[PDB]
Amino acid sequence: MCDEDETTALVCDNGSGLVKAGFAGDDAPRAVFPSIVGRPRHQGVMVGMGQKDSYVGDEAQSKRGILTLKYPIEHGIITNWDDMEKIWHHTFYNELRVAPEEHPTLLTEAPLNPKANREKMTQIMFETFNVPAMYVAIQAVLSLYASGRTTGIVLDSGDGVTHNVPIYEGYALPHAIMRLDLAGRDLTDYLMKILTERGYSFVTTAEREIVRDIKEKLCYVALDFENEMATAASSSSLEKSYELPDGQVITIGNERFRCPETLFQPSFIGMESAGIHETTYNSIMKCDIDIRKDLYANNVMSGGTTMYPGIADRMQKEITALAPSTMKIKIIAPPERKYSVWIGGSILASLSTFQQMWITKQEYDEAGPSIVHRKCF
Amino acid sequence: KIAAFNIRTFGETKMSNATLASYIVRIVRRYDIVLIQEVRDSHLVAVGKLLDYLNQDDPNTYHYVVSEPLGRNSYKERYLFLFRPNKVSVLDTYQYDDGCESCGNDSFSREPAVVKFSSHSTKVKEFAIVALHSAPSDAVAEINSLYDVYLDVQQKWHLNDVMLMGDFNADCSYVTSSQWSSIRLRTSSTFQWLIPDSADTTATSTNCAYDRIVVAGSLLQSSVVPGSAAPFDFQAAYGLSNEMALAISDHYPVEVTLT
Amino acid sequence: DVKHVRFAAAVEVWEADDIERKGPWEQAAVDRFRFQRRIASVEELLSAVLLRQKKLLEQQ
Amino acid sequence: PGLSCRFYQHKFPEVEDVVMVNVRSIAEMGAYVSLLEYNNIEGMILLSELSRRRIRSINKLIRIGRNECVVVIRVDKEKGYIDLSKRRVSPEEAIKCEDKFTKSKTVYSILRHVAEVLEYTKDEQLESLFQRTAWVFDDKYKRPGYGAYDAFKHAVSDPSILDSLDLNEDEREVLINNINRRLTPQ
Amino acid sequence: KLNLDSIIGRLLEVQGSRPGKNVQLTENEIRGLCLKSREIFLSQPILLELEAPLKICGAIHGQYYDLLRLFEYGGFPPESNYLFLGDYVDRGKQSLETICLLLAYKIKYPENFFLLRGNHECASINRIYGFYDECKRRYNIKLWKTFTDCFNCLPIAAIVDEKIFCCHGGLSPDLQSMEQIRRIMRPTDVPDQGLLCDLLWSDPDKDVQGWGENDRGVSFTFGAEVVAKFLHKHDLDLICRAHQVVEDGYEFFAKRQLVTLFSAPNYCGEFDNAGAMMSVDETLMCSFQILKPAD
Ligand SMILES: Nc1ncnc2c1ncn2[C@@H]1O[C@H](COP(=O)(O)OP(=O)(O)OP(=O)(O)O)[C@@H](O)[C@H]1O
Ligand SMILES: [Ca+2]
Ligand SMILES: [Mn+2]
Repeated sequence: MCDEDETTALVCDNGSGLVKAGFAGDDAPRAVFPSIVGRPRHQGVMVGMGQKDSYVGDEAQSKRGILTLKYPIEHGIITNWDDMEKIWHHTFYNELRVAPEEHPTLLTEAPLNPKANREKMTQIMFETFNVPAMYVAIQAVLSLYASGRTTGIVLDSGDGVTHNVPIYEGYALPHAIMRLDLAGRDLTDYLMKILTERGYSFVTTAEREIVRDIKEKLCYVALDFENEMATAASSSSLEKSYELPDGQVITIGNERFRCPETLFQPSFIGMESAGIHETTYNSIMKCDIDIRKDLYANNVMSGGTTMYPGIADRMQKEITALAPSTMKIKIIAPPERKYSVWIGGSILASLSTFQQMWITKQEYDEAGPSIVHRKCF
Repeated sequence: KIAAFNIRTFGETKMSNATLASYIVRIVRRYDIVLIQEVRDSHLVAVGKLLDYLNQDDPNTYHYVVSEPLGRNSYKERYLFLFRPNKVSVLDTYQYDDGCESCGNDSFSREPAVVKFSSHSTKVKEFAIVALHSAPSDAVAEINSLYDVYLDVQQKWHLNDVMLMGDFNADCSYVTSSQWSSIRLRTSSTFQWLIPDSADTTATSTNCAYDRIVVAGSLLQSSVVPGSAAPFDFQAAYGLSNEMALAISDHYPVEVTLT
Repeated sequence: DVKHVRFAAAVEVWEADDIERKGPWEQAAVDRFRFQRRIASVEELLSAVLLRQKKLLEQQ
Repeated sequence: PGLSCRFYQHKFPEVEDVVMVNVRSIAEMGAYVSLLEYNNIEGMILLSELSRRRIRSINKLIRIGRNECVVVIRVDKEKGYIDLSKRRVSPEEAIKCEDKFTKSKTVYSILRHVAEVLEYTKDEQLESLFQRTAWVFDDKYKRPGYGAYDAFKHAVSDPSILDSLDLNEDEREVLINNINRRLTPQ
Repeated sequence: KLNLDSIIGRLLEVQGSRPGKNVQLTENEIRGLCLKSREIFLSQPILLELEAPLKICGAIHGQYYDLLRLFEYGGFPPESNYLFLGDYVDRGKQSLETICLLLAYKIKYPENFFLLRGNHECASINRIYGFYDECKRRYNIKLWKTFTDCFNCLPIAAIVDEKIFCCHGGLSPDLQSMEQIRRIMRPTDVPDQGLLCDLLWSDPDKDVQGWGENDRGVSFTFGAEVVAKFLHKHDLDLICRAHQVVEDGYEFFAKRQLVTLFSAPNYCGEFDNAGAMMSVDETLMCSFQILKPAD
């Protein structure tokens, strides 16, 4: 433990839906909040307070209506630094409540994060928060480390992007990576769309939050879409009912699996691109035939959109259909995978060898934000 | 020129039927300071909608003060103050404290929000506004408790020039003629009563003095233009039908005018 | 002044509260230990990787 | 290595259920155990009541390698934590547990050996064999373990109750044979 | 200055709470309490000599709400002198409110209020019964390492009116003379073995003669005769002691010449016990008051 206190480090997962934040060596992040910044459209004040320049997080979310909400990360990439800086500030001083000049900080970047963004993100930590030291590691490589592998292939599927990331001996393979610009946000919108077909409606800014809730309770991936459709058409066996906050009850049927089916059939939301299974396969086919065996054996899921029931079974089937029938296919779907990335940082942060790795503010001041390219994978 | 306005269940619904939003913004443009009550809004989307209408010509046509949600049970409401920043400026604001509700300490359902305004153009130069939407059942207790709120303003800002106004529900079924004897705010010589017990502040076929304005302090009491205190009957003014009127709200704004 | 001990035989009684008493901390310690074992499990494997990254990147 | 499986359809025990556990190791904050009934999942028995500076093997007769009766206090399915206590188990509950365990272990002992004769090479096939065989009865009696054991004993009186199970002839032949070897009362 | 009354104010203010409300203080307030009380403990004797009347209390184990109701009936300091028989931290919801309130009163009234060292008042154990985690979350480990250096200086045992011997745990095979106590230096950890350890860790047992072994895996049990032997040798009349839950809150042993006190009622929610305290009258006539839970 901290038998003499070497300072507990911080771990920050910069999600495009949700930022995740806590202390190294804890087994869960303390603080998880929406990655939104909201500047006021109008001049005024909350009773008993002064005029604020910008809310963040749930404070922004609950004051939505008088703000211009902005997400500073789009599709896993940071687009808007002057807002990103406010999300880090809110993380440190409001959520973790720690002075960041005391604590080393480990940061997560999406796959293929362009060189300029990785620099800029280093520079803001050494010049705006004066942190003692910090480190940047690829979000999917941490989800693999959480599961206790160094070779594997992670489908990581969050709110704003989905990625297939073949990793070998701890490095993600750059070229083999597949993106897909479909994720849990689109699934929420598509679920609103299909739920309008039963005459339900979701205009009010409360109601779109309920639809995100329905998605992450009642949906699941069916193993055979057509047969499930037939089952749903013929029988009330699959229908579940959700109680809205006002006391009205709505029933969900084929929607339950139509929704995440879109990961296998992107064409349902009009995306002319291959489904998560084809993308998986393709990714593996881009890797050396030598290692494909390991990748097939160590397929891992990660991120909140992989939390559907049945999804590992459907991936087992679908990849078995595309693979040579000789291979041991294996899908791993850890129960915590909702936070596999964070936890992977937490673990990585806590290692005896790891606290030799990071860039110190000493090194930073001596070499500038270019050094982050020497001290990421 | 100051006014209070109970807009029955002001919220994202009502601000989207753009016929109603038009009428409501036509009403609200009347005022230099206006208090808007029954804000049933959880994300400030109704309020943002209103501000975008008001500020569409000039980005500072109006500024706003808005309370966090108030209530004992889950039926929260907010207070909204809208003021034109070129006439007045808000100096300070707070909510009057009544303790934790589980332990039974609370005195008000909706913790009166209180505001101190600079007014460079008027005779009275600094003065304070107390906002109350009473719970109809507790009318007697809550109006009486405002006296302690006034004392707290004297203690907090050292200011006698104070204006109390809102929907006190202070007529008919919720405060009958006899109950006034109990109420410090009415029986004390500290306070003038500007909205009389004869004033219809209802768009409904009631005849009920539900909204009220009450003023303390010498500068302020003399700043009132005499006889100017009244309801603003928007049904009469804009020539609406009964049904369109109630679609806006059942309680008219009430106003008073300052020199 | 040789005082010597005596007992009041009957005893006062006061009703103790219903307020629920179990601390979560007793459990959170277990979690901290489970997790610390989880780290130590991984470290053999994961440490090799980081050292390899270190040695490769120290060339630059 | 050979095939293994869950005794019951449920992948995890519920809280307030009493379960049979093998004490695997002793650590500072309690004893690490393996839940025999749930495919040797890790649980942990908490240091409880009397304060210990350090724990001798002998304490509460917890020992090592022993099978013991415990109640489930807390489950985090999200993290896979199961926390157990020996303190709250009554002696009659221990006996009921040992009975439930003995019966269920018997049913498992048959079906693994059935899968051995059927030459099933995957735990997936073994689970499928359980789903179609034991767990149908587990539902029929709405009882974990007892339902399977009761049906398997009925199969000695009359085998026709095995027909509704959706079996290959080979599975049914092997099962009838295997039951006869294990439950014909000596 | 340390704003001692502001600390005590906020601590007591939650008495009427339902649910069990937390109290919020700063690291430099609580860091103050430790560094200011540390001086007090190092000034006063390692073996306390005290004078009646005083109320004596057993383990509290962070059962803060119960501690408040003990004071509610027993009277807040200094209107009643107090001696507490250790085990302040761990297990209960609110270790920090508990130890802070007791450290506060120990600075406010340094000659009217006393704390003895329990077994839990050492690092190695509150590491594992949860106090370290109550710190690690609500403040930080750096704070906890200060509380340890406070606890490493508390007094071990008390003798009231030269006639009642109090300590947390019990006797020792090695406790032959009081001077062996007075020769222990502070600061100190609790070692695994020997006089200091045994004082904190040992137990009475009616099924034993002489120095039996202890299931706690450190130090001894002792039998009904060993009490009688010890009392005579030091001209005492009573041992009072804690360290062990007992249903009545007060449990006599050895022919009514030793008593064990547990002050925490309904301990951890795991047990159905009453909690109790012992009012020593000036004439050295003891009496008991019992905080008993509803069935
Ligand atoms: N149990 C669940 N079932 C379905 N969807 C879920 C579940 N839990 C979370 N999600 C969804 O997962 C998404 C959040 O996952 P995650 O936090 O990994 O996204 P992120 O990391 O912010 O996004 P990205 O990785 O794209 O930047 C949201 O769309 C959320 O609604
Ligand atoms: Ca992510
Ligand atoms: Mn003890």
